[PDB]
Amino acid sequence: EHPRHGHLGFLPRKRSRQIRGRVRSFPKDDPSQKPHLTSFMVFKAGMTHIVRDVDRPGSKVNKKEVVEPVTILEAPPMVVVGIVGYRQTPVGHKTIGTVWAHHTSVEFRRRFYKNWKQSAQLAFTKRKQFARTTEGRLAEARTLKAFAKKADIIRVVAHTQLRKLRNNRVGVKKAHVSEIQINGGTIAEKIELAKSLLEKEVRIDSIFQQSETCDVCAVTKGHGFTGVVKRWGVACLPRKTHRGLRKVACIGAWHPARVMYTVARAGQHGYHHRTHLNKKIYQLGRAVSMEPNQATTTYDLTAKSITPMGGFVGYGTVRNDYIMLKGSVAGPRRRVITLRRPMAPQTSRKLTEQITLKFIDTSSKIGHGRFQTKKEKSQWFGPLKKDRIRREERLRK
Amino acid sequence: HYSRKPQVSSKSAKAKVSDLRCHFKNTFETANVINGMPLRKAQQLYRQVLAKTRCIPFKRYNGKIGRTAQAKEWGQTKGRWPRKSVVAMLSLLKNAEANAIEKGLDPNKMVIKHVQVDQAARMRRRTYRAHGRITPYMCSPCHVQLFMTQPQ
Amino acid sequence: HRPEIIVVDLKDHVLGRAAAIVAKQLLLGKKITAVRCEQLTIAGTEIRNKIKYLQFLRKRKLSNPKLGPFHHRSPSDIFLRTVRSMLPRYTKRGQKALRQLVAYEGIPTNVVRTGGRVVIPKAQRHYCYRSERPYTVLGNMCKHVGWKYSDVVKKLETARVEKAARHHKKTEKLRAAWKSARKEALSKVSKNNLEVLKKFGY
RNA sequence: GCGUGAGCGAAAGUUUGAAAAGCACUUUGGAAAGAGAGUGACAUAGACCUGAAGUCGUGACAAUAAUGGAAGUACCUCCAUUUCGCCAAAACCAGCCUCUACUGAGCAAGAACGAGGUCAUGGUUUUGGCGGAAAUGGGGUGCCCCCACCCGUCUUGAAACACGGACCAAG
RNA sequence: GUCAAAACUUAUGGGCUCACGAACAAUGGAUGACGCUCAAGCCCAAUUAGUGCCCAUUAUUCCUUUGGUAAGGGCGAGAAAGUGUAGCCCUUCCGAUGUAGAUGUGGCGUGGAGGUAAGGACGAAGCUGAUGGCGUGAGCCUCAGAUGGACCAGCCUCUAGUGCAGAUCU
RNA sequence: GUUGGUUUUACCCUACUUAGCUGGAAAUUGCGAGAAAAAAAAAAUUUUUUAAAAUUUUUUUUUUUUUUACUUGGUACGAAAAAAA
RNA sequence: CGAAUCGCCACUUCUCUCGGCGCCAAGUACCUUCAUAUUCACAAGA
RNA sequence: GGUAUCGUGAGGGUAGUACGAGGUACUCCCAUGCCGUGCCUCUGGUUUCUGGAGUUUGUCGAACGGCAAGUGCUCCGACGCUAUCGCACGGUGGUUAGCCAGUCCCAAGACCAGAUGCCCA
Ligand SMILES: [Mg+2]
Ligand SMILES: [Mg+2]
Ligand SMILES: [Mg+2]
Ligand SMILES: [Mg+2]
Ligand SMILES: [Mg+2]
Ligand SMILES: [Mg+2]
Ligand SMILES: [Mg+2]
Ligand SMILES: [Mg+2]
Ligand SMILES: [Mg+2]
Ligand SMILES: [Mg+2]
Ligand SMILES: [Mg+2]
Ligand SMILES: [Mg+2]
Ligand SMILES: [Mg+2]
Ligand SMILES: [Mg+2]
Repeated sequence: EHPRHGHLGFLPRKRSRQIRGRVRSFPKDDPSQKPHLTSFMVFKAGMTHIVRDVDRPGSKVNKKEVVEPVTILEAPPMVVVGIVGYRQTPVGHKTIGTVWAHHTSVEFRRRFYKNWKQSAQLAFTKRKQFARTTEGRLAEARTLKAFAKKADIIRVVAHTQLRKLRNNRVGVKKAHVSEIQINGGTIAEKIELAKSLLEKEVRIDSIFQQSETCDVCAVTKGHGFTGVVKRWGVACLPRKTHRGLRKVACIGAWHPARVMYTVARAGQHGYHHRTHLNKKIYQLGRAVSMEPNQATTTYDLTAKSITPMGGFVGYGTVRNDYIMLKGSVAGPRRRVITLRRPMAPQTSRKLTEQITLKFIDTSSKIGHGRFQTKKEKSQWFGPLKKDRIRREERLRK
Repeated sequence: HYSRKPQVSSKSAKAKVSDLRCHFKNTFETANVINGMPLRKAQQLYRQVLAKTRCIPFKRYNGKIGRTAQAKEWGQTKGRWPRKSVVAMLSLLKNAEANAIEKGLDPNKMVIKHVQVDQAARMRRRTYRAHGRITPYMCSPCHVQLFMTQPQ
Repeated sequence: HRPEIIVVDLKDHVLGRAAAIVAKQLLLGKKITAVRCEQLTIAGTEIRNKIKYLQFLRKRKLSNPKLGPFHHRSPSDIFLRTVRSMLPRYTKRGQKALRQLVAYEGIPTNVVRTGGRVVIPKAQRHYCYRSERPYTVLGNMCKHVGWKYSDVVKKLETARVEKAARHHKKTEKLRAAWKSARKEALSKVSKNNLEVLKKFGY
């Protein structure tokens, strides 16, 4: 006898019914806090590693640089476009209603369509003309009265700005809409944060901050109808085995006289929703145009960019704000991953640690990439024939 | 003859192909799609299904037939693209627009009103199975018959 | 339009007696609407009854709990299950009667201010329990068994009560009028009637 | 036809029609064929009398483990009968049924008066309702409530995790 | 108490009981289920209360059938001296389950024959049938075929290669 | 005691495992009607404000088009004009 | 579209341990319509 | 009534575990093992990019360029996939370790009068 192969609380292992990785539960509201947003949609870019000086009493690495992998997650600001209130009921939370923003970016209204550009594009057209009228202004006014009254939960309906993402590979132009809960103070305080913020952008740096952790939720990378050996980790059978090796030899017994829900079976692996915890935020990163010397740490002064030399493979440059957080993040490159405020206690000696990066890595992913910089590669090879066949042309002109 | 007499002999064209040597089950599927359709949209469905642009919704004679996305049109997941059966159907619909034309009727107002692929007497052939056995192979040719009134 | 519903108030009724009487009336076609199922009582200490329920919850299909017996934790869902166990739940006669019952935790605003609330004297707690024996109020045990809304309902029950009580003295001037108006109605022209009212006690 | 062989050894009714009069000609099709037309009393008599079951296609229709039993009811009935009698209700008579004595307040105790019920009891009509339809009956389909373990089998014992059992026809 | 007919949870009965309680260790789960606790448990007694009810293929009674080698009467359409039929008629009484098996049957039905009687191209047999009708039943009969195309039912007697869901039957 | 000595079939049903589709609240019907809804409106239970004047006309407000603050290409408020209430 | 249903209400419609009214004149005065709808028959009316 | 979007969350699943060292004999630390959920920056493995090179025999008259050897063979080899062979992560509350709730996973046949967008011939 050995332990069971696989966690039964991650089950059924079925395809997620979404891809945007929506938060399942927001961290519990704390009135003592000032109001804030609790999550932020971001696009996985790729990974690198960083050097860091761990300064953790105990261990053999205190005061010693350690190479942590990091995931880079491009994070163009989300736009709030509507508030949502929930009222508690004996049967469970009910939306009171939502107040949509007076205006909606097309990328958002793209979301209500399968073919926006061959549509009449009438989405939020009556709201636009009605929220304008005093009749619809008083109606919007009444919804907020209902929030301030009957609500227990205020939530912004934010979305991603894919227009601003300018990624060439994330093909979506429908915005990634999602309610983002406002934990904070009294419901009027949450309404007020909610409505002042009701058509504004929301950068991650406001929601998060460095060294703080974030729970991540994104659908994990899809593997199709995976077999039982890859899906559950069961031992494959000895070579001599007949019908085939890669099987659970015994999927049941005489009784109960049927396969139980607990025996492992071939089927969908990957592309499951996951909430992974306590991912330290090694740096929030401002957009490359605004703060070009990303990845230029105090100890590595060369002006530099968070994106590797070949760009991120399959993704390309991170043109925007980026969250850089320790370790792996579930989901393939360029998937949209919601990442919430931590729901764990976060009073751990580790979790509270400030993270001063000593060296973001920027070598090519693609090959081994022994250069941190496109300038430095040229500084190795120096001029070569592509230039001499270039330099000569310039002289002739 | 025809299972159902046309409502108005002068206004309808009949067509038929006995002992059609296409599978009954595929032709059963292929002709039933057409049963209410206007002849031009039925000429069309076949020209399109002959291009793998649309599918014939297999319905009764599904079996462990494969899922397609072109079957959404028909309300179900299974669908299929007979070619031998789609061509015989066009070739029987040519037969009726010809029959419809001679009656002075206009083929492009004409509507399919009755399609009925009966299964025909079957042709024997032989397997040669494992340990010295000889099980049957049998084609299942269909009798397809139809008529198409034009509205008055 | 509303149908001839009768909204039984289930506070401080024995669970299974009220469930038995209600389950019978549903068969006789009554369209009952149980309320305050949170307030149903059960004989014994809560520990007796938590253990009875946790022995219930302990029962699931190993092959696939997903399709197993379902262990609803709402006092109302617990009362519906209790009341479907008392009626022909597989024949349509009983599957029908069970849908004619609407349990609620507390008394919901649609069901309040709709009409008087009935009671089942045969299922009264004082009628049944020996008064000094311990008893389990139902919504209290089931709070410990997983019902998450035990405090949501109490906040609601507090509100309908404080609200119903505010309206009870909003109308005190009104009820006081008819009391005064009706007492002086006897003094009115109803003379011979005043003697036909004395007989019969009016 | 089979087997080296000795030997084994079928199936098949040309029973279209009186006659071939066996579908000329037109029309589409590469054709097979189809649509008309024609023959014949009939071609759903077309190389074929009849034309079952089972199976399938189709149209229309009722619908929502199976089957099954009982009883109703909904709808339908190319069915039957009856009426121009059928459904009811009340009454009457009969039947039938139900609902003192002793003791020292009790019984181990006996009838009476009165009233009720009833035709799925018998005889006496009465009175109304219905009358191309009505009406009763049957049939069909569905539902409702209820009842209901697959049959044959050997066996002490079969629903058996015992055997035989896909369908139908002829035998 | 509900499921479940009946105490719409009867008693104007007694005790007892707090945790279980209600004739013949391992798939989760069984007083039958729920649930019951001044019981919806147990012992006892009861029947509206010091002034019962529910359910049988049982009983009784009524109707009908069948059997009796049971008891009698009788001999507008009928009244037959009769084992048995569409029973000669009426009356009363008792019986009715049933495997193996036995027996009865003016019992059913099939191919053929001796008879009789009749039918059929104005449509025989066969086949089809929300065609009804009759019979306890095997079945018969009628209707309708927008089925068929030429044979044939009745009745008494004779006959048999005579009745099929089951043989791993052909 | 020793040695040598064919390990057949799922393509059915269910279980299960993923994967789809579609119905459905008299769980497909009835029209058989039950909401964890509200019981002139909104803002600070009561008070004040939101078409008017004789169906049409006029006035006001809001939105769209043209000529600073938001991550920085594209949307907002600026203005002015037109249309709708 | 013919339907089955047959008390209502801001006097119950709070809580915690004879609700009012309605039932044939808006009222206790019977002014006052009712037939043949011909003695039951879904109330032919809500 | 369509279509679409955001959610609700009854119900069901459910998981973290162990060891050691430190520190002072609880707290508090710090590593690891197992388990689990991922991920692929790095490192390893994997090459049908038959990428680039080398190379053998046959062959294209030859060089070049190939080609055949069922990927000829050897070297290096990105993308990708993947390894406790790399790496990240593994949270609470309430009741009597259990247990329940939560977090976590599926979640309206739990038929959501939840919200919302658009059109409602
Ligand atoms: Mg082997
Ligand atoms: Mg790489
Ligand atoms: Mg297949
Ligand atoms: Mg397939
Ligand atoms: Mg051979
Ligand atoms: Mg023939
Ligand atoms: Mg034996
Ligand atoms: Mg009962
Ligand atoms: Mg007998
Ligand atoms: Mg013979
Ligand atoms: Mg039939
Ligand atoms: Mg014989
Ligand atoms: Mg419906
Ligand atoms: Mg009526």
